[PDB]
Amino acid sequence: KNILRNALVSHLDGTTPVCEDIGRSLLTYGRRIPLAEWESRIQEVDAQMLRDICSKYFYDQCPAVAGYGPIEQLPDYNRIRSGMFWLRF
Amino acid sequence: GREFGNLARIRHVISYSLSPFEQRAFPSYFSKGIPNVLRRTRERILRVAPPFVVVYLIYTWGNQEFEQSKRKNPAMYEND
Ligand SMILES: CCCCCCCCCCCCCCCCCC(=O)OC[C@H](COP(=O)(O)OCCN)OC(=O)CCCCCCCCCCCCCCCCC
Repeated sequence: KNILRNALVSHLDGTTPVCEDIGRSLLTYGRRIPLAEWESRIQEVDAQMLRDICSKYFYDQCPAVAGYGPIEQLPDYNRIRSGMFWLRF
Repeated sequence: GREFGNLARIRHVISYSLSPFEQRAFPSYFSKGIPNVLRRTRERILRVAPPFVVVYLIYTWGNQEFEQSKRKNPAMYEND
């Protein structure tokens, strides 16, 4: 949470990234989300909902893998898919 | 000494694969399994089958030759 707060406020520095954030916010959300609302949504995050959302999006999901280079020892899809869950939960 | 990472030198080769949860385990099993099996058996039947055919002929001939070897010769007990 502290790293995310630092990332958001330090990214919103200078006229160019602020204008960039305004353009993306009006195109995507339809409104400019202020930093106080971002801080509220950050401080409502705790450990339980983080592991709930991570289990919703990471656990037992089929990934997309893209490799380039000497990638022979890069494991194939069964090993990565089996590494996407634990037998001990 | 011989593991993944140092097996072969491969350049410019792209592989595409999908998840087993994304695709069927039996994609057109019968409709493409039957012609593939027919193609394999017609490419190998002339090399495989005729030795076993002549084994069957030799087996039947040997069994029937043993059976008529145990048969009584009618030429004996004809003089008296
Ligand atoms: C001249 C070939 C003419 C073929 C005409 C058929 C059509 C061909 C064109 C259309 C394609 C059809 C499908 C093709 C499938 C694969 C190709 C194929 O079958 O080729 C013919 C095959 C290989 O030919 P090749 O090895 O060059 O012949 C040398 C023969 N010694 O050769 C064969 O399959 C022939 C196998 C003959 C085996 C005879 C064995 C006799 C002796 C058996 C003894 C067993 C033990 C006996 C007891 C011993 C103790 C007492």
